[PDB]
Amino acid sequence: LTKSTKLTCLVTDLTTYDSVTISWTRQNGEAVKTHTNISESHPNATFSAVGEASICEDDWNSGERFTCTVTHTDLPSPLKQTISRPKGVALHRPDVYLLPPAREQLNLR
Amino acid sequence: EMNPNVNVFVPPRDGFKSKLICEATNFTPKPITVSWLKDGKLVESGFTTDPVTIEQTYKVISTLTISEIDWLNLNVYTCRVDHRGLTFLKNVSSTCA
Amino acid sequence: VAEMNPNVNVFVPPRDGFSGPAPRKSKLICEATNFTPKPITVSWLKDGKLVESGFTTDPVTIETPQTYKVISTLTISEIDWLNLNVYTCRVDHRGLTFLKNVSSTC
Repeated sequence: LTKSTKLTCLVTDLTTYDSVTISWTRQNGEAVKTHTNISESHPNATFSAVGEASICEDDWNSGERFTCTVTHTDLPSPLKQTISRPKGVALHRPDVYLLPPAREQLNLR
Repeated sequence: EMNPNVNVFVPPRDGFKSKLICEATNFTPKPITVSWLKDGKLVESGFTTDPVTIEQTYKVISTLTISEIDWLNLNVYTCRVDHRGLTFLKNVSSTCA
Repeated sequence: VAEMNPNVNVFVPPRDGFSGPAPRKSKLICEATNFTPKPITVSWLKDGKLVESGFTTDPVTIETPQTYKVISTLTISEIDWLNLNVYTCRVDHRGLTFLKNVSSTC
């Protein structure tokens, strides 16, 4: 719809600190382009960061393995999150059904 | 002819950019070469070597400039010391990890 | 031409920074950079007790405002480090005291 096939990983409930960088690594370990538009802190004392990356349409359909690593000061061990499109799934035509409200609901006006 | 001791210092657990210091002590003769490694890759810039001082024994100290983000990324830093044809490698990482 | 407050940085050994015959020993490095005046007093505190032995302070050397650097080394024991002891580097600068607290706690 928008030609914006980007993928991001969001971090929540972490401490409101600085020096946070989100780098995307593929299955071969090669690096990708960086990102901008860093978010700010929330009134609930929770930090928010988003890592933006640009991939190709054909790469996503090939089921490539993409890993987002979290780099936070509190956690010394960077966790690995794997995001990939599950290949081998069948395609079905969706059926749209509209259910009008029943006569028992149109009583209280 | 005594093998030099290799020691690598790490930033404090509760916070400090920072610097990495590799110290070789009680080595002979005076000439010695000290370098730095980053994830098995040669470092071309960002490191300096102080003049060798006399503590007969000698002392040599090297300083490597690092960033907070790189240190917390669990990157492997190795201090390479060459002395009398022998190479010593010391690997360090985050203690709290 | 200018006066800048000294910066206090403390270096601690890693988990695998202890070697030698038991008990193992290591070193602590407290360095001040881009500080003036050149003279500086470096003292080590261990749980509120002043350390008067086992330390060696290197002479201050030169690293446009003039800059200087000072390196101090204190010998420490592995047993003391494992007891969650806190080491503080005391810096005196024109009557001002700057303290930095480090520990093995995560």
